Amino acid sequence: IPGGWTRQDPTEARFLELAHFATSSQTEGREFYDTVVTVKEVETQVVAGMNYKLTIEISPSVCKIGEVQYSAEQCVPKDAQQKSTCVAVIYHVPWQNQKSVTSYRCEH
Ligand SMILES: [Cl-]
Repeated sequence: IPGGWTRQDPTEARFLELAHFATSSQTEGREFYDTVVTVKEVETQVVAGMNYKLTIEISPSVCKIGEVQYSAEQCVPKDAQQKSTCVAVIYHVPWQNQKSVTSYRCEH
């Protein structure tokens, strides 16, 4: 098993699922949840578990934080033309059912 990053097909559903998980989770200093517009790039790394590195475009959603629960389906972009590019790293330990956001960094 190599230690490096392996580039994936970014259009896979599981990666969109993970992108929403990471984005829905960024709630500091906002009135609204941000949401995912697009998954541009994906890289995985085998550690004691799996690292997912997602390059995504995000946009503010219609869902107000603390007013509703986040869902991909409900929380569409206010305006999907207003995009920001971020890199999210998710650490997954499948046998403990744990996902954490290692880092979430927006170029903008
Ligand atoms: Cl690394």
